[PDB]
Amino acid sequence: SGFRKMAFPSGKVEGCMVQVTCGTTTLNGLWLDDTVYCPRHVICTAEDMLNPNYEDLLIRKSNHSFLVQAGNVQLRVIGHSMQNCLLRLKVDTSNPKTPKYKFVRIQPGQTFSVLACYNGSPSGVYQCAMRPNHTIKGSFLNGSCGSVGFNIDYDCVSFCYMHHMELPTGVHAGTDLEGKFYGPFVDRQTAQAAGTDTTITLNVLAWLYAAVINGDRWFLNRFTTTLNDFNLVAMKYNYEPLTQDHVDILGPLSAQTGIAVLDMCAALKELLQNGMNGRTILGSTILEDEFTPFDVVRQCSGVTFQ
Amino acid sequence: SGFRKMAFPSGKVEGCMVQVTCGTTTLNGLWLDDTVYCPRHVICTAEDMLNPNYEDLLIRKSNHSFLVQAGNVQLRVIGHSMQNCLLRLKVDTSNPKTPKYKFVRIQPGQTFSVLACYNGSPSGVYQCAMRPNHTIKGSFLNGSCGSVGFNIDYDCVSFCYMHHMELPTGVHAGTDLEGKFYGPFVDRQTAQAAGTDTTITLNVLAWLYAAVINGDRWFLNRFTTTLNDFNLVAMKYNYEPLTQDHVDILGPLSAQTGIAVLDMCAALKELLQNGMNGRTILGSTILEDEFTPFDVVRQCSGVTFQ
Amino acid sequence: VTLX
Amino acid sequence: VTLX
Repeated sequence: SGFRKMAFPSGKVEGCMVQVTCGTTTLNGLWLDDTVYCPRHVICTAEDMLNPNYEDLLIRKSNHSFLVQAGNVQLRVIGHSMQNCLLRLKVDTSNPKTPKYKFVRIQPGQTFSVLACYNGSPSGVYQCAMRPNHTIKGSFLNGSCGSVGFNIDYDCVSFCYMHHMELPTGVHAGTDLEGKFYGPFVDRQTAQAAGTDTTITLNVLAWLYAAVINGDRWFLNRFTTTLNDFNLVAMKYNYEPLTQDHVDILGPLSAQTGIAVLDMCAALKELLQNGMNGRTILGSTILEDEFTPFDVVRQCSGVTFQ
Repeated sequence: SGFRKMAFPSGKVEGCMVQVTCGTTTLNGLWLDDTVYCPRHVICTAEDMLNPNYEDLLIRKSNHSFLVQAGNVQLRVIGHSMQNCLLRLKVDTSNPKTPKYKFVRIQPGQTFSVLACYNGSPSGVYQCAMRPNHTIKGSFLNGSCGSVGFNIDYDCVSFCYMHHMELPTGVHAGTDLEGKFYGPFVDRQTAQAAGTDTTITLNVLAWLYAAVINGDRWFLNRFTTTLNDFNLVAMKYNYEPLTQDHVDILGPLSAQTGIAVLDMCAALKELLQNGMNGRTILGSTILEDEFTPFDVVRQCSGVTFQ
Repeated sequence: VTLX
Repeated sequence: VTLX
């Protein structure tokens, strides 16, 4: 029993973290087979950042412009290329700790584990969701760029995020492992602001199922709702509209608990309109939106506490 | 910037997880050098659990009564002994992945990372505090026994917890790596109940410092308090009394922020008496008590956002 | 209690 | 923005 924000074991990713230095900038990179991946702004200086031209800044670098350090060992760079907002540095050595892996572009509302790293050395692991506004609420200090996000299924690591920067509201922005930003952000020091965010409705519902599976029914009611009527309530409380595809996704959790999705939606609508106040769900005072339906099935018993 | 419950990278511990089977019971053990450690109730059956006599149950086992599986490889047991509530099984092979390590007995209010494991295979990582009532609010399903808790400093792993059981309230109980339970619990199926819990005052204060370091001052006030006057408020809201040793511990955070401990205590006393209602601290609607002063210094900038 |  |  119990329910915790839970990260994936991090060892397969730890074995891939290196340090990349260009001039006076040092940050982390990811070493798979014979390539190291890192944020391209490693080639910039501070005044370069206001209005960088990477194609122009990069043509000015050689292979020996980049120092790659794996633990105590220096990796010699033997080629480099830009891919969108990352560099791919070819090194003379294949990482013998390369796990089975894929590069995935994660969708908003999905979760992943972040291994926060400094100077190529892992410092901690936590879980976070891709917000609908394409930011994450991470924990990052200077030198964390190049830290990665990932999910694991079986013994395959799906890398989905590489860290680049922090926005004025204290939230974080970065790219997939093809160097493409999540959201409308660019890698330069210019005014950029996270768009307005919303609550991930699908996740809130999944976590209410979590609560029922773990044995709590207090917030249920005898009502049902149409999808459309729920959505008028959703819009007023700044929740993402619920779709039939989201309803479908909740099928297996619905079946495990015998509670119809639209019945749980009515329950949610009641919680938004009347509050919880005083009461907790899974130890929480508020409605939680950072667990996916998949995160619930992963962690909960496949047997309901009836 | 940012502040997340953050676990230690888990790779050095993953390399130590094995599977231990006795009869029809399978659970996890911890493989350091040539010993595997696991919960002694691995030798029990269900009716053995009501009133087990381990010394008697154990004399009835041989070395070949225990099957230890490291990944796909079988480890042959060449000796066994009971230490309090654990077994120490000597195997014919030293774990080549043994990290530098210590066994530590953690104190209430301290935190550690738990690597949840099933069938010797790690499934996820999360952080939790040793509650004052000697339980933890973990996330554990059948087969999780033998999962461990640990902290890391430099490249040394300090193991502090091994999981054994769940109590009727859904909280979790276990031992240190010498097999000694945390709290008044025993490894048998009998009525046991977690004692009354309290809030970890030192942690709440540390996390209010966290909030100031990250740039938030809204809950501060112009008042101070005596230790003794704070404690009369503490007792009424079910908080641990604050001691001079706890005041001292907060010295470095106090100094980084220019806020006197007893000034932060006044701020806390005001939050308990008047609430936050409406407002958040570090994104939280409630007062958080699962971060130590050490957890704050680890994760926060050494420079305050003034 | 539940042994796990 | 803050590049990290």
